Order: sequence, then C-alpha cells, then structure tokens
Amino acid sequence: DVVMTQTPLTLSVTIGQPASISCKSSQSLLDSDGKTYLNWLLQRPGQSPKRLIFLVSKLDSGVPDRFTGSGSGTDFTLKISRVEAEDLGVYYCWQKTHFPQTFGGGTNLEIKRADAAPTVSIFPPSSEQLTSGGASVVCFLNNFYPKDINVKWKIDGSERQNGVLNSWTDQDSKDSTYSMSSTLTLTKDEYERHNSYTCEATHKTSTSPIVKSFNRNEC
Amino acid sequence: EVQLQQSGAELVRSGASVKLSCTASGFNIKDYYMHWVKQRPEQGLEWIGWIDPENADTEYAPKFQGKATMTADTSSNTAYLQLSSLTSEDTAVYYCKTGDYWGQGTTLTVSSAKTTPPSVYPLAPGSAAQTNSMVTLGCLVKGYFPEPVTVTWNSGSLSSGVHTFPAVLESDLYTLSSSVTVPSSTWPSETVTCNVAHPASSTKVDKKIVPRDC
Repeated sequence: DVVMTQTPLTLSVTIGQPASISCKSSQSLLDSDGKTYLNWLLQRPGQSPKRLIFLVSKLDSGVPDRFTGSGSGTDFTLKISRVEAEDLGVYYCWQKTHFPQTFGGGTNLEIKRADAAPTVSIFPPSSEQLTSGGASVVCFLNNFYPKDINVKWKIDGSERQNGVLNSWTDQDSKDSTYSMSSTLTLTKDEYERHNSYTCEATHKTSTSPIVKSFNRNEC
Repeated sequence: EVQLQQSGAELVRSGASVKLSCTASGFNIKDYYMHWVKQRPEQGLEWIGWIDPENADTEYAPKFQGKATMTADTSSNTAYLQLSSLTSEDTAVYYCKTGDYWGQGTTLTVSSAKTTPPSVYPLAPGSAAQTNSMVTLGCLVKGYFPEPVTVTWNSGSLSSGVHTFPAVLESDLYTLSSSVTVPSSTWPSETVTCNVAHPASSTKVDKKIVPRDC
C-alpha cells in the first residue's frame, strides 16, 4: 500500500509560536484526474478524528486561517502560524489518491516546558506475590520532561531485557510532565538466585544515569 | 442536526463475529457513501471500505475482504459492519464516517482469555527510608481480564500525586500499576490504602501499605 511517513513523531510547541509537520508518501499522490487527494486530520485525546484540510490546501469549514496546507507529489506540509491550546493533539495525513486509501502514523503536538528530572522509586516483590511463584520488581519514573527517557534493568550488575513491561502516561494537564512505570517479572526461583536489583534511567537532565537499587539482603 | 450514533462497546471471544451499527440522523444515508475505519494505538488508522446505501454497492480494502461485510438498512437509516473470524488483531476502535462527519467510535475487544480478578500487591517503601519531603507508594494490579479496573487511593479521598498507568497486555492478561506520592510529614502516621475494583469478577480489593521497617 502507499506508505505515509510523518516527521517529526512529536513536536514540542509553545503557545503563540509556529509549528510545521511534514508528510512524505511512498508514491506520488497526483491523481490521473489532475487532483491531489491529501487530507489532514486532528484527533484530540479520547475524541474522534476531525478533518481540517482536504485537497492539499483547502480548509474545512470553521478551521482558522492559522492553518495552511501545501504540497505536491510525495511531499506535504501542514503549518500553524501560531499554536493555540485547542490545537494540541495528534495530526494525521491521509491519502486517497491510491486505492486503498492510507493514513500516516501521526505527529503529536505537545507543550514545551522546562526540563525536569524524573523522580525514580524502586520496589521489591511483595511477600504476597512471592507465594504465587512469581516476582515483579517495580520502578516508577515520575514527573519528567522531556518525554524521551531510557530505562534499563540490571540484576547483579548485568543488564536484563527479558520480562520487562513498560507503561507511560500522557502529558499531564497540570504540570506538562510525563511519567512511566517499568516492571520486571521473574519466577520466584530466579528472583531468589540473585541479590541486587537496579532500575537505571538516562534522561537529558543529567549526563549520568539515575540509579535506584535494592539488595535482598539489605534494608 | 447531523449525528452518526454508533453502537456500544463489545467484548467477544476469538473466532466470534460481531455486527456494529451506525445510525444516522439529520440526513438520508441513501444520499452519500458510508465508510468504516479501524484504529489501533500501535498500528494506527486503517480504512476498511465503503458502502453506497442507494444501491448497496460495496468496496473493501483487500486486507479486509475476508473479514468485513458492510450492509445498510435504509428504512432505519442504519449502516452495519459485520466482522468475522475475529482475533486479537481485530481489537480496535471502529468508526463510521460519511461526507466529513465521523461517528464517536465503537471499541471492540477480542480475546481468548477467561475472566480473572487482578492480583493486587502493595508497593511499600521503607519507613526508616526518609525520601526527601515526599514519599512514593504504589500498588501493582496484575493479571486481570477484562478491562477495566478502577483504582482509588484512600477510598477516593487521595487523588493528588497519583499516577495510574495504562494497562498493558501480558500473555492475554492485563497488568497496571498506580503510584501515589504523599508528604513525608504524613507517612506512615496517616495510612495509605489502594482500592482496586474489578466489576467483571465481582471483586474489589484493598491493600493497606505497611512500611517496610527492616
């Protein structure tokens, strides 16, 4: 199918400042009829998509003139002259020239704020869980900005990838930060064969990783 | 008043079929094509097909030919999307749309899992551990089916400083966690309890966080 690739994945915006989103198609969207069937959608969280542009550059009814679309061939751009609060959400490009019609992967507009380091907390498996024959180690990394963060688990000093489950909140409505949970699940037997457990976070706020650890034989 | 009203959420077992509906008001569905679109969080938006209710003509995306059947009941101004031989890959929001109007979407969940209450585990910090002016506690809510659970702290009285994470699917079961950050002045003298309701299993569990006082 025609692949629609959006750049960037996330755009950090400031209210009053411009924004630009790109869409590249794998094949020309110029129809043999001479028209180019490239649309833009906005989806706000938990809401249905709504079209703002059709035929590359035509604004839907009610769309403010702060929005402009351009493009031809394989390259398309959506511009917002000055971002407003109500513009935040995920924008998708959408081609109908080639059957079947296809959609880009989306570009999220999020609010820029000052960098904030994560608050990192680690928790051993509960005794209740350990009776189950399973063992989960939980790491919270809370209230950080920007959203880009790398989390690594170590067991007895060696990096561990298998058995990790991560989950992320959306940007907070009050403080514009992000939070994350990382859970490492082992069998009880494997858990009890090691002493040291570490959650390590790399985030731009510091050059060195944030390390939270426990040892089973310590407080 | 143009309005596309879609049918309610459905939860079905793998292999089943469902028939989603989309009822129009404020116009005649016979006048315009109706489309259906699938949306998943990871994989994104995918167009399924259209139907022309004026003549019942249909066109499907090749990938949905085996899977989707569109019909319309023009006498009741309703379009239907039947989805068959369902699998977990069909778990999605489905939208109907006509002209430049989208419906509100219908959530479809497809699974082979059996109803399972969560195992709820406390995430207790150390007491002797004095973590700056604030303390983070949590609960792990593991291996439940289906969604949703409802997580509260102190029976709903504690909402500030809470992060309840989106569920993720582990081997057909859901897991999530919730953290709460409280003033260290208050803890552990004021107790902290998570409450986790799972109506699908007739359960609601409370886990009081007891300080790990080594």
